[PDB]
Amino acid sequence: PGSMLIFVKTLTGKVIHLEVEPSDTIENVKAKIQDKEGIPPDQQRLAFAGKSLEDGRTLSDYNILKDSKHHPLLRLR
Amino acid sequence: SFVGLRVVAKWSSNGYFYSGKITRDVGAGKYKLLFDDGYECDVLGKDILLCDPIPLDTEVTALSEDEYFSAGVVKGHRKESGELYYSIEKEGQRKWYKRMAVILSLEQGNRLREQYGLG
Repeated sequence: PGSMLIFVKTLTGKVIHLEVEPSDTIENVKAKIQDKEGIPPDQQRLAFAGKSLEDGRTLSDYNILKDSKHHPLLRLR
Repeated sequence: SFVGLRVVAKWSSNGYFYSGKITRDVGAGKYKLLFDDGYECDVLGKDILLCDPIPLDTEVTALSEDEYFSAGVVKGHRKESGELYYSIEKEGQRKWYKRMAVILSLEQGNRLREQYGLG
């Protein structure tokens, strides 16, 4: 696949990394955060560079993913 | 004698290395680490690099203002009343990054293990 590396900063400050595809939905990303960090999706509000990422869009919908050399840091809030 | 030392360490087998401090030798080959990001956990000593600061010309991964991590090279450091900043060059351009904005990929950290690995 064409998977890509992103980072996520939790509320505690802990940074994790995930492999995602440009076609993953925000809900799918929250499900991956859940799988890795146990944070229920009902607790999870994601943003990139201060813009809310909403359920039912993909990462590509937000123009977040670039090339494989630049890894966006999402933040939970 | 490793307790209180600044390190860069990873907490998963394929993960990145993050800055932190050793707070205790806990045995079973592990050390309790308080990461600058706040996470604390017991990490394997093999996954700890005893280098502080990260040396000149090290290839690192740094968080730019645009909220993307990408590779760069350390070109200098400044300690401004407690805080360490790194000067990191990317495609010819130098910017200053806080210590906690500078991390190492698996390969980048692996490059430093023979010189700075704990053990």
